[PDB]
Amino acid sequence: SDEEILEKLRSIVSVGDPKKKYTRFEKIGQGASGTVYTAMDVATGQEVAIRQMNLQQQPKKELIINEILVMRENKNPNIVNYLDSYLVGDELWVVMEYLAGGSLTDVVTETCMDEGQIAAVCRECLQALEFLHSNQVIHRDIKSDNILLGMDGSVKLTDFGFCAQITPEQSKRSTMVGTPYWMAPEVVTRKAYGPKVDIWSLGIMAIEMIEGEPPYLNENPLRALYLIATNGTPELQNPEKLSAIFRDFLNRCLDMDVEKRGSAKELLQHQFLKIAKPLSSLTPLIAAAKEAT
Repeated sequence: SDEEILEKLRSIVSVGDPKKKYTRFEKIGQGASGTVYTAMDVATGQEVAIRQMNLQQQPKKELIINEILVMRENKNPNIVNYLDSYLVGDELWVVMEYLAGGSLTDVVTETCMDEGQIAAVCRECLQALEFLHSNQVIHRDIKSDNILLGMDGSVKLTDFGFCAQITPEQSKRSTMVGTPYWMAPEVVTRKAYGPKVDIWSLGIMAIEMIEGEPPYLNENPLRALYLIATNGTPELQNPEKLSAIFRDFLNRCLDMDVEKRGSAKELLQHQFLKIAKPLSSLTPLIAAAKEAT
């Protein structure tokens, strides 16, 4: 009930209006997710990203509550920090840290990453995934768009608007919520999938870093899903150009047999990650992609 949902949010949020705690607001995005502003914590100085939503015009408010509760209880260096929330009437404000380096999508579409840089990003993403999976959380919408970058090269996962919490019981999910092109075959074929759907998505993200886009991007989303389910593991355009260890890493992320696919815990030990360059090696690419926009 809209009423109960408001009381629930009321219990979660900090009290009052945010207009005192933040200053130089600047409007960025303005989709259906709400209006997003950059702003400055007046008390810490930290630049933040604030999403403002009008509840009565927000469809699935349970997902928003789930997102806040999950973020609040699963803080991690490789997850964009959830800072606070406020409710003013039917207006809900969610405050996140702001990363000035844009997203991984900007980097893979505007620059050419080398294997050392790719290994670094893959490692940081696997750190977030191992942590989440160890805490029974499946992100379910892993893709470059949801990987934000700091100017120093920090790599953080965001958007828990589609995550799932599992248990011994209800250890598997069925709900098709992720973005088509990055979805694991088992999500579309068969039912009941587990945490490894995020591992498959990470492999597709690695293809993005190599080729600039996930396989089948050119296709209608409806057709990509059928292809993903009927073609299985994607084929690289120029596999010979990659090192044997990177090809092995991709093969482990994109195996069809879920049992055979690597878990986050297993892949964190992969030798491909050991060739990672320092995270600051990403700064030049992030700068180039930001100006190119």
